[PDB]
Amino acid sequence: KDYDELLKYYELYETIGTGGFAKVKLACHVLTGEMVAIKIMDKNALGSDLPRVKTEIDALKSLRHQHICQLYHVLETKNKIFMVLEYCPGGELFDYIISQDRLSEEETRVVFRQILSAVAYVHSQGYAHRDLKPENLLFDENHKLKLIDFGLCAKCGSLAYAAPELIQGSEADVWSMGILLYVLMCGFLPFDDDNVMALYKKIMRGKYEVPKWLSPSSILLLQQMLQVDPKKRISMRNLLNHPWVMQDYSCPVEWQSKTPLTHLDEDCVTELSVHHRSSRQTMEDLISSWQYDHLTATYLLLLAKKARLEHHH
Ligand SMILES: CC(=O)c1cnc2ccc(-c3cc(Cl)c(O)c(Cl)c3)nc2c1N[C@H]1CC[C@H](CN(C)C)CC1
Repeated sequence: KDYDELLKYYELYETIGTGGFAKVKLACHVLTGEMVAIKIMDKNALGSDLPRVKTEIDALKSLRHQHICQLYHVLETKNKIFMVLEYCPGGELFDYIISQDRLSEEETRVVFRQILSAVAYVHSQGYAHRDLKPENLLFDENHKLKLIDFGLCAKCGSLAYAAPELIQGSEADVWSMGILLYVLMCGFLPFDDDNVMALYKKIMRGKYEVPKWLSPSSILLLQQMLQVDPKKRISMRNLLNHPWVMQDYSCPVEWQSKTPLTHLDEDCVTELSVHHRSSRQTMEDLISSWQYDHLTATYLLLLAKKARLEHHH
């Protein structure tokens, strides 16, 4: 059905979630045996939103990072688009916050530093996410955060998280992270309403309830981030070494990628070459074209698998 080219490389399991655009399916890469998440999108249903998909894809191909969900493979058929992705079995941050009611300040800070690491890195590559919220943050197996959903990425998004300058890009991501921070620590939104007009007025007004359990430090950070005028809003630079962010850390936030593809792994390349019937030298030329085809998927999946084993050795 144009699924059958995909079934060459993967065997599909159950649907794990949906979004406006896409169905997400658990899958297994047959050759490596690695679990993956596959994002299936119908081009005909996408309709006039198709360019956002091509923005999403080009962005994910340019980002490689510990807190950004890795893309392994992009397949296009007549009707569908498939994105093969890192499987994050922990689910959304949103569900976690709800299971705890709210997070302790100390725990908020662990989460927040990983968000900041990912977000500062996204910016260092010239993007703005524009849809930061805890539905778009996932825990992988190690309980580490991965940022997802780059469809509104720019080189928009939910209203409750949207910056006032945007409802009428670096500064805007700071506003949304400000909203995130409120939710982690409080368990509800600073601006909420059943009426969008009422909600809009609350956002522009910029006044929210400050609960008793918050620290003065965190309160101040909130007001620095939740400045309505982007000019007065705190910059990313200063967020990265902010005193609250560093409380009880000798390490300010390391946003740089710990996972560049500096050079090719011998074990992985060797393994690839045997299956592919080519020498390691030939295979090294092939991999470096980086087409996010099946060769790319298999190399990256093999690398992901090696890294996992090496952590228990
Ligand atoms: C539920 C689960 O356990 C799980 C496990 N592993 C994953 C691995 C990658 C992606 C993924 C999803 C989207 Cl929509 C992306 O754009 C990207 Cl880049 C990755 N999602 C999941 C994943 N996501 C589900 C499916 C629905 C999606 C929901 N809304 C868009 C809010 C997010 C939650």
